[PDB]
Amino acid sequence: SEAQSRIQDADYATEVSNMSKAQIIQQAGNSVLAKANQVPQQVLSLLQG
Amino acid sequence: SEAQSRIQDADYATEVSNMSKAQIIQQAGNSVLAKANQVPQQVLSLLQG
Amino acid sequence: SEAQSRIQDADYATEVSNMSKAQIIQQAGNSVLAKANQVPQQVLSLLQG
Amino acid sequence: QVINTNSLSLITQNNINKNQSALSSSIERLSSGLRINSAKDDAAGQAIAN
Amino acid sequence: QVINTNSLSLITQNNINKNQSALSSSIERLSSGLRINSAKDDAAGQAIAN
Amino acid sequence: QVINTNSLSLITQNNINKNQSALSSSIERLSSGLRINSAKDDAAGQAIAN
Repeated sequence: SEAQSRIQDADYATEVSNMSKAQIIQQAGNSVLAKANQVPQQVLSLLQG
Repeated sequence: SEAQSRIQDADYATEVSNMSKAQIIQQAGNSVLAKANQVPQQVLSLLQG
Repeated sequence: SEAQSRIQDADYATEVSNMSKAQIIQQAGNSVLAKANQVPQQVLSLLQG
Repeated sequence: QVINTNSLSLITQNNINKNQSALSSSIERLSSGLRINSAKDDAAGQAIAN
Repeated sequence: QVINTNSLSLITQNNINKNQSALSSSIERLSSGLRINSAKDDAAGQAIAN
Repeated sequence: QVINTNSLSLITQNNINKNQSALSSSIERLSSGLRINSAKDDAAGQAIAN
């Protein structure tokens, strides 16, 4: 049983860190996506109309 | 028999202190892991999204 | 009578550990369910509405 | 300087998509607590565990 | 300031696994009451005790 | 760092089971007062006593 548990039973210590990893990267990329979508209207501003 | 017992039969007095020390380091590491993992989102906040 | 005891009458030493397992897994599962269902509003954050 | 024909938000979308798989896998591993949950992981580990 | 690819939590995790061995050894030592439990400890002491 | 599947409490349970046999044997020995109460012990001693 002890030997089997070494292969299954993911270490929660690294998994919580990876959870925070993925969450922060996802929301940072979401904000960067919003900022990128906020770029196009510069040509509309230059259109002066 | 008493000579044999002097090689085996770990002194409980040291082992209980080692037990408490190990538990304290374990939960201290858990708390430090949580607090350190709560750091990276400073860049997220800086991103302003 | 002892024979019948060896079939029925589950050992409590295993059952206390099984109970601890079940309770800890249930708590972790409910907490991770909350952490998972608090994710979707990132799409609302993207919309900037 | 183009109207949505060459916008750079696409690479951000792709990066978000790549990290989405990692996020889902991490949440699932937190939920189950097992390193291998399906054949997508190392199948040898699953066979040995069984 | 880097994008999460060089997080310092790794050191904390590594230290936790290092202390895990000591914790498990301590609990097992308490449970058994015998200083020697297997060949991982001083094997010469185990042979002499046998 | 895992949930009770690599639990070291199994070792404690094992040791409790090993000492349970000794405890039961001791109580039974006190109750009877004779060293050999069944053939678990030295059968030669039981035959000689008979």
